[PDB]
Amino acid sequence: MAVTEASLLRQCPLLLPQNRSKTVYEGFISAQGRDFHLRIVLPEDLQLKNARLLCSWQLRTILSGYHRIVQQRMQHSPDLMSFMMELKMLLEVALKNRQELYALPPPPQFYSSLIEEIGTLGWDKLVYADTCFSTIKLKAEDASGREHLITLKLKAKYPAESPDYFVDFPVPFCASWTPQSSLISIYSQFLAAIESLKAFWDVMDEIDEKTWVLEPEKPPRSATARRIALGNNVSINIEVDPRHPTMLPECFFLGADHVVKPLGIKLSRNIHLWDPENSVLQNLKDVLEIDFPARAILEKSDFTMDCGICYAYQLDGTIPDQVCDNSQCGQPFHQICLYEWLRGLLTSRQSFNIIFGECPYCSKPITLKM
Amino acid sequence: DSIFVKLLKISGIILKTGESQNQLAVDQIAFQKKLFQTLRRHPSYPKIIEEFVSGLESYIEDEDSFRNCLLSCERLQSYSKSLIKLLLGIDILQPAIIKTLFEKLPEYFFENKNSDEINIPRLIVSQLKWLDRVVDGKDLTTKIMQLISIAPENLQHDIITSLPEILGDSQHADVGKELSDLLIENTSLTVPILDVLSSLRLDPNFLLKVRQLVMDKLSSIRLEDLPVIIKFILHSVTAMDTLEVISELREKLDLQHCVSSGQSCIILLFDVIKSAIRYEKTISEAWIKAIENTASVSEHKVFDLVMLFIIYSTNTQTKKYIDRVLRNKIRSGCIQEQ
Amino acid sequence: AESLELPKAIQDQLPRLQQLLKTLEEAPPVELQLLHECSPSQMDLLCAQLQLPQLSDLGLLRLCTWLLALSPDLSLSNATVLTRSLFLGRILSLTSSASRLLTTALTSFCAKYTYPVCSALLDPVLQAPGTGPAQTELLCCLVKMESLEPDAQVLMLGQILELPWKEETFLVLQSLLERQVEMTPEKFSVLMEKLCKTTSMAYAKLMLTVMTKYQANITETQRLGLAMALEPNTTFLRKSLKAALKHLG
Amino acid sequence: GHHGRMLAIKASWDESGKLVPELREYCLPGPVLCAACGGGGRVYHSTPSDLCVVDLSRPEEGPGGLPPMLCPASLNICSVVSLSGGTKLLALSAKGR
Ligand SMILES: [Zn+2]
Ligand SMILES: [Zn+2]
Repeated sequence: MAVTEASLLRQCPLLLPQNRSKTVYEGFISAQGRDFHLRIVLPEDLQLKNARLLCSWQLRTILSGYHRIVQQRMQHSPDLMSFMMELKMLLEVALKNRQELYALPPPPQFYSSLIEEIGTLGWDKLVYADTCFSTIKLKAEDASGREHLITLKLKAKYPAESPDYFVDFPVPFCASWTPQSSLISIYSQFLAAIESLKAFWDVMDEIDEKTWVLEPEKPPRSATARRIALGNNVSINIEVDPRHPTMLPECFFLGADHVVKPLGIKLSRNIHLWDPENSVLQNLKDVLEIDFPARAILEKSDFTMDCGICYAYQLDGTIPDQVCDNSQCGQPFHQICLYEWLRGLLTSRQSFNIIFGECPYCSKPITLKM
Repeated sequence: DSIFVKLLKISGIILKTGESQNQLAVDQIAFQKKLFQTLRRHPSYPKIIEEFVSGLESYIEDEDSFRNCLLSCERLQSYSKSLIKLLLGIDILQPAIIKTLFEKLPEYFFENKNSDEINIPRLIVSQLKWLDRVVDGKDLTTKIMQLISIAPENLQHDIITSLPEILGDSQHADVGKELSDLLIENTSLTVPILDVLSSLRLDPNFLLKVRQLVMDKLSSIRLEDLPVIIKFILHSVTAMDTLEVISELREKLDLQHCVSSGQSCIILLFDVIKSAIRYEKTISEAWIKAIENTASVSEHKVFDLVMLFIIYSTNTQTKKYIDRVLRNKIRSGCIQEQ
Repeated sequence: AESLELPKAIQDQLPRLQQLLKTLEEAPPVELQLLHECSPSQMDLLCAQLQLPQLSDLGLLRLCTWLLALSPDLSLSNATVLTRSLFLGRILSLTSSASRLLTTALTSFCAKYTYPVCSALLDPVLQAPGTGPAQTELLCCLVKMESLEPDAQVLMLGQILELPWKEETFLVLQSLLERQVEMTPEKFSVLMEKLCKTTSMAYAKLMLTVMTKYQANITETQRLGLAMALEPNTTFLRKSLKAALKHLG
Repeated sequence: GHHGRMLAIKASWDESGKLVPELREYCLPGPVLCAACGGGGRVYHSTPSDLCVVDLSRPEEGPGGLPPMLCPASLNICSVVSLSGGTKLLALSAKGR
C-alpha cells in the first residue's frame, strides 16, 4: 500500500505494535528463509533521528561491520517502512557474502533415493562419496579391462536437477538429464562413451607400451596427441582421430632438418600403404620403414636434452625442438630462447619471419622460423 | 480407420506405426497422380480434402508416427522423399497442409533434440525447401512472418537462414520490405537478416535504403555483430558510394564508446577492417581522400590516426601518399600530443 | 521554489561535481561519495541541479561505470531518484532502439541496482502511453541478462505482476518466464488468474510457454483457468495450446 | 557453550581496508562437557557419547564440521604438545579412569 498502516504489514508481517501509540514494534524480520528477533523503540513522536534498535546477539553477528551503515540509515531515512526495506536488502547482502553457512538437504527424498539408485547400479561400482554426500565417484570397465571413473557433484535436490558430471576422456561428455533419469541412465551413457573410444584406447595403449612416448608423461585418457621419440634428437608428434584411430593420423617431425627430410619424403611415398586392419604402430613401421626404440629414457637419464640457453626442459609449455644442423653439436634449444639470442647479436640477419644466425655452441648456420 | 490412411494404401503407400522409415508400394509420380485422380473422381471432391486433412491431423497427433511421416520413404525397387513432401507435391492439399504445418509447430519450441537429437522444427521447415511448385506465396508469407514474430531466437534464425531455399521468385521483394520492417523492430537478429537480404534476389536501390537504415541505428548494435555488419557495408559499397558511406561511417563510428570482451572484438573488428581495406584500393585511396578533406577541423579523431598507421602497415602502393598526406597534415599544426 | 538546502559539502563541491560530469564527456573521486550525504529529498533537487538529464550517450555511460564502483551501496529510494534523471528521460524519449551504450549502461547499472532500477523505472516505461519497440527492447535485454539472477527475476515478478497487464507487460514477461524463474504457487496462481483475465498473439505464446515450463505448477483448477483462457477462436495456434492443455489433463 | 554453541572470532581487515571482527557462531552436536587446544588450529572437545575434534586451520570457515576419535566420554581433558612423532594428550574418561 501507499500508507505504512498496510504497506508495513504487507512488507514486514512480523512487526507487532506492543504499545497503543504505535511506538514500540517488536517480534521478527524475515530474511532468506530465516526470521530474526528485533525490538525497535521510537521516541514519544515518530522520529528515527533518535531511535533505540536492539537485537538478538545472533543479529549483531550478522550485522558485523554495518553498525555505522545502519546508524547512517536510521538518521537519513524518512519512515520506519523504508528503514525495514533497507534492513532486509542489507541482511540479504550480508548473508549472500557469508554464503558458506547454508544448505540443509531434504532427507525423505535424498539419502534413501540415493541409496536406492546406487543399489540400482550395484555396490562394486562406487569408489568415493563425500561426507556431505555432495560428491560421489563411480567406476566402469572397458571391454579391454581399463578403469574409467566419473565424478558427480550433487545438488540439494539430486533427482530434480542435473548432477555435474566430470570425466577425463577427450570428446565432450553429454548426459541427457531428466528429473526421471537416474545414476543408471547416466552410467549407460558413460559406457556408450567408453566403447566409441574402445578402439581408440587400444591404439593409444599399444603406442604407450611399444614406443618411447616423450611429451605426454603418464598421459590421461583426454590426450589425443602423442609425441613419440625415434632414434635420438628427432621426434614425431601424432594426433589421432578417436572415431577412426586405426585410420591414418595427422603426424609430423621435429628435429634436425637434414634428418627430417628423408622421413617426410618416405612418409609421402608410403602413406597409401597405410591400412586400418593393422595397428597404428604396425602401419607406421612399414610406412616409414623403421622401428621405434623402447624407452631410451633409462640409458640416456642425463644426456642434457635441456635448452642449453636457459638449461631447463618445460619453459612455459614449450619443448626443446629447435636443434643444430650439425653432427658435432646437435644441441637443442626453445623458440623463445633461440629468438632472444639471434635478435640480440649483431651478426644475425633476418629475412621476413625467419632469423639466420650462428648456433651458440658451435657457430654454424642455424635457422629459426617463428 | 481414417479415409487418409485408407486412400494412402489405395494410392500405393504403406503407412507404418512410426518406428522405422515408411515403405512405398508404387513409384512417387504414380502415387501422386493416382491419389490426385482418385480424390478427383470421388463424390464430394472439394469436401473429401477437409476429411482427408482432418484424418491426417488426427493421425499425426502422436510424435513418432508424424516424425516417421516426415522422414525419407523406403523405396522397394532405395530412398525417396517424405510422405508429407510427396503430399505437398499435390497442389489441392498443399495450402491446407501449409495451414496445418504452421498451426501446430509452436508445440515443438521446447521439445528440440528428442531421441536421435533431431529438430522436428528443422524437419518440418525442410519439408518446404526446393519446392518445385508453390500455389500461394502470400498466405505462406503472412503465416511464416507471424511465426517469425513470436518464435524464440534460434528457430526463427534458422527459418531466416532457410528462406532463400523456400521462397519463389514472385515473392522476393515483398519479403525484403517486411524484413526491413523486422530489422528496426528487433536488433538481436541484424546478422541473419543481412545475410538473407544478400542471399535473396532484389533491386539495388532498396539495398541502398536498408544500408542507410543499418547506418542510422549503428550506435544501438552490440559489438559482436559489427564486423559482419561492416563487411556487408563494404560489399554493398560501390566505387561511387565510397566517400558517402565512408564519411558517414567515419563519423558515426566511435570506438571510445565500446569500452574485456569489448577489446577482443574491437581487435577482431580491426582485423576485419584490415581485410576490407587490405583487399580493395577503391577504399584505401578514397579513405585517405576523405581524411585529407578533414584537414579543416583540428577535431579529427583516434580512428583517423590508427587507420592511417594501418593503411601504411598493410597497403604498399600508397606509402608515399600516406607519408605526403601525414606530412602536409602534421606541419599544418594538426596531429599533436593530445 | 521549495527552499531546500543541499548538504553544505555538495553546495561547496556543486561546481567540482559540475566540472567532473563535464570531464566525463571528454576509478572515481570522493565528490561521488557526497551523494551518501543526500537524502532522496535533497538528492531530488541534486539530480535536477547536476542536470544529469543532458549527459551524452558516451557521457552517461562512463558515469554509470563510476556509481557501480561505490562501496557503501546507495539506499533504495536514493538509487531510484537517480535512475529517473539518468535514463528515464532518454528511455521515454526513445524513438529508435537504445544505443548499445544505454543498453550496456542501463543493463550494467541494472545488474547491481536492479530492484531500485526496475522497481522505479519498469512501471513508468509501461505506465507511459506510446511505449513502442524502442522502449520494450531494453526491458527485454533487462530480463535476458545472465546478471539478472534468479532472486532478481523473482523480484521482477513481484513488480511485472503488480502492474496493469497489457500487451507490453506480456512480451517482456514471457522472456522472464522463458528462463524457468522459480514460483511460490501464491504468485503462479495469480499469474494464471491474471493470465486467465485475452484475444492476443503475444498472450497466446505467453500461455503456451507457461504451460510447457510450469506444466509442473499446473493444478487441476489452473488447467480449468487455461480451458477458460483458450475458449477464444481468435487464439492463433489454438491446436498447439489445447494439445498442450489436453496433454496436462 | 554447553548445549554445543561454539563461538569463533578472527581478524578480517577486509572490503573497507579496516580491522573488523569476523564472528561465527557454530551450533555443534551434544552437551559439551570439556575441551582443550592442540598445535595447529585444532580443538579436542567431548560429548557424553564421544570425544570429538575440530580443525579451524585453513577468512576462517563456513561450517564447523567435526570427526570423533572413537574414544568414550572423557570429561576434564588436558593437552601437552610434544613436537618431537605426534601430539600426546591426557584425559579423565567419564567412568573415573
Ligand atoms: Zn630455453
Ligand atoms: Zn650447434
